[PDB]
Amino acid sequence: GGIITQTPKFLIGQEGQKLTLKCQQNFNHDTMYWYRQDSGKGLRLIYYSYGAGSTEKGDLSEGYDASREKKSSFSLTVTSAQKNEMAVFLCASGSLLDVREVFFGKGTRLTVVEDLKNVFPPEVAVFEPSEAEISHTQKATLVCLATGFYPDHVELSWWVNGKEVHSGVCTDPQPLKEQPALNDSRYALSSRLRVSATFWQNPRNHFRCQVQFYGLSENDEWTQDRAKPVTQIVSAEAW
Amino acid sequence: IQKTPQIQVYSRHPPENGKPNILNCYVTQFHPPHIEIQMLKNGKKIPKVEMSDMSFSKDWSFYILAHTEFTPTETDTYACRVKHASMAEPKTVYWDRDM
Amino acid sequence: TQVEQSPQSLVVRQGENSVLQCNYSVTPDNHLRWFKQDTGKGLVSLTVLVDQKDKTSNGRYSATLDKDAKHSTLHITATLLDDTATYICVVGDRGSALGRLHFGAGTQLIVIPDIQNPDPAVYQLRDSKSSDCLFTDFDSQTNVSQSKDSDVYITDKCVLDMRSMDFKSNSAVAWSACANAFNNIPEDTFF
Amino acid sequence: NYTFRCLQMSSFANRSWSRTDSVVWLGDLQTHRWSNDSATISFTKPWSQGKLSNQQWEKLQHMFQVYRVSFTRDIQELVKMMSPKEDYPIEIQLSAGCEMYPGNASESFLHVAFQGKYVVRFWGTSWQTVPGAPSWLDLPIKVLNADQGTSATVQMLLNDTCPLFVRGLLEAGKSDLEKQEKPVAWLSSVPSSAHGHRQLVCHVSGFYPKPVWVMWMRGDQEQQGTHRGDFLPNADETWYLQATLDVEAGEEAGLACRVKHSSLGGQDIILYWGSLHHILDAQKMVWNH
Ligand SMILES: *[C@@H]1O[C@H](CO)[C@@H](O[C@@H]2O[C@H](CO)[C@@H](O)[C@H](O)[C@H]2NC(C)=O)[C@H](O)[C@H]1NC(C)=O
Ligand SMILES: *[C@@H]1O[C@H](CO)[C@@H](O)[C@H](O)[C@H]1NC(C)=O
Ligand SMILES: *[C@@H]1O[C@H](CO)[C@@H](O)[C@H](O)[C@H]1NC(C)=O
Repeated sequence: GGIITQTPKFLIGQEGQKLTLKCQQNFNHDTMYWYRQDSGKGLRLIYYSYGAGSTEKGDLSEGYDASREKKSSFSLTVTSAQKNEMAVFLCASGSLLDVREVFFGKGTRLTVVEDLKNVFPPEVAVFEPSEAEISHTQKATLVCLATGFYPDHVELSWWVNGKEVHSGVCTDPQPLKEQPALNDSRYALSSRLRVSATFWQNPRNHFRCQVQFYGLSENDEWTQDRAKPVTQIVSAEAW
Repeated sequence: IQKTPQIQVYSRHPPENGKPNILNCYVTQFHPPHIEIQMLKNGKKIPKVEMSDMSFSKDWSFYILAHTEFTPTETDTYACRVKHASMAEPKTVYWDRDM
Repeated sequence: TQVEQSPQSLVVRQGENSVLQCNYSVTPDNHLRWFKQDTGKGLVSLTVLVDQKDKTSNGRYSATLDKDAKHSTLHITATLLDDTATYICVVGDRGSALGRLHFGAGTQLIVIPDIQNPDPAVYQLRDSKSSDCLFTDFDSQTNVSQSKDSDVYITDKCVLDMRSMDFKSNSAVAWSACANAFNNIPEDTFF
Repeated sequence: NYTFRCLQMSSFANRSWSRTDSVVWLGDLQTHRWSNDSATISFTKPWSQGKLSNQQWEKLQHMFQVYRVSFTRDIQELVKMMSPKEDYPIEIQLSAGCEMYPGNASESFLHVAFQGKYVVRFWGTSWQTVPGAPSWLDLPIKVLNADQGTSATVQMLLNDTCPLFVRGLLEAGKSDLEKQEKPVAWLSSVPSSAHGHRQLVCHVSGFYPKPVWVMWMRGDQEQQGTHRGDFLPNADETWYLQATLDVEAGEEAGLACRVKHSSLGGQDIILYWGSLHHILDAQKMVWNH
């Protein structure tokens, strides 16, 4: 009767930086876990615990330490972030009296960037449906374009009339590298919202493409000339 | 050590000097189960002591039988030396055929 | 590892049924379970199998377990687009919390939409707002290829679902010459 | 009549090191031996498989093999769980088996001891702590009782398998179980702690089965000061016992060590203290002390 939450969703690290991530759980579960999900491998246990003060090594412990301050909370620390690193970290909790009851959190995406300076927010622009489609199909697609962001730590959503919509929408599963040459190259992502032409023709309906970007925290101060690529929302509002 | 070993040394058959026999060393009542046992002819280790498998009894105390073929004589001494954690110094019990 | 899932990737038409395999060698084999993982998200429990010969079901998910063959099969009936997320098979070696879970590497399921009325057409934007293109309505057979040239970026095909309407359609976007993009198509195309 | 025992000794020294050794007994005859380094359960009698088929045995053996490595890990995890409540080193003893009665009446048991004290039994359908057991134990017990698989396996071994296997052992090993080996007796003595006194030792050895009667006599009368030592084993599966009386020096003449055993028919061994044979055997025993 609750949730298990991993903070943060996305993590920007540098080579050799200490790594910290939390996991909180309100199921009253004594057991808690830290797995690593590598592409094509499946979960490997890093650390686990039976309670506070208990941290037990799993098969993937080397390179990490973990601490359990209390029953509800379990932290994992990445001691030294690898130079090319890209990893997913999954937390799980379990009942001591029922092995089957095991719950997972939504995971944590880690991207190690070689230089801080590289980090950029996306530029968001909305495109109106081409008139040829309207007469042809009686349907109208808006196209949204997020461009020039690094790392691929984004959440794109569509908004009509002050509310989010999951119907008529498609977002690319895979972002595009703007310069496929150089690792850490900035990203581009496209999404589409398709509604009835009769719905679009009306200029009382407001259309908004919103992109949540996860960047630099206020925690780490930045010393470069232009605007700090912080965690921010950037949207294009087209009527 | 969990407890202290009791040691009893005795022969399989009646002792006849210069005649082949079997000498037993029965170690009981010791905890924990780790124990070092050796049988000695004139203070020196017998070459081939055979050990029964470690077992225990209803009261949970461990026991084990060491045994070897030996020939009794007038002057050859026989002993069973036990090394256990419940004892700072090893314990040596001499075979005495009369008791 | 000790848990093999097969195949690595599966393609099914929307509406059809899909089958996923899991083979294992772990011992003892107290229970086997199935997880759904959406892209950029956690593991969701589908069904848990415990008996020597067992059958379980949860909505459109059902599974069977053979203890004897150390084999398990997941079935999805009337596959939807939502079924896209990867599918993980897990075995637990104890009936107590002293146990350990052994994870399979998983199977990616790709659900192709059934395009009933294809109307291939390219549209031009415009390019809102204040600064100044979509290829859509193609069928399943058509697969988009990315530009060799650095200059133009082309996104892979994706499916939107107009639920209120009984409709679905594919679409790809390009930008940097609308009439010529992404050659590698069908001639039936608009303009 | 007969009790079947499976005895397990498990030792855990630290996180890395551990060994498990087991021995099986039928009455006081050893039927099996399972050493940590041995992958398989070793027969110690020709009839050790009882009446089970080759593959019936394997089903029994394979289940045990999986149990051995799973118990080892489960204990280690339990120590991890009891972070300061308990710690290595760890000594665990299991006694599991059957007591057979006439008519197929049979009683099963599985007892567990921790650091030498009896603490846990399997009872009915689950694990139980016994009176005087330490209180921290119950949580582990709860954790373990959530495993109905283990519970179902143990119930099968206790309720059905063990009474079945031992019925087969009692048949296939009847001759060994019912054998009669005769006691051999010999006399000796040492000085007593008390001045003017001797302790007379009657040694009785090589008898089977266990029950025996060993007493010092002056004619018909039985010397009440007779002390009977413990039953001590021989390596050839026979028993040894000694009875020691205390006498005033000079009172030895007239006395005899008397032995009753089932292997002797109705012919008790009466050993007279100063006999022709005692005189002769004593001469072959002389030593330098
Ligand atoms: C094995 O025998 C035991 C007892 O002989 C049965 O377990 C239970 O016994 C308790 C007493 O401890 C009773 O209260 C229960 O009613 C019994 N359980 C059940 C489910 O009826 C056990 O059932 C037997 N198991 C098998 C597999 O034969
Ligand atoms: C642990 O177990 C035994 C103690 O008897 C010892 O021989 C072994 O070397 C120990 N190892 C460590 C790492 O403590
Ligand atoms: C006992 O056996 C196990 C499995 O074969 C082994 O890993 C362990 O080291 C052994 N312990 C010893 C030899 O002390």
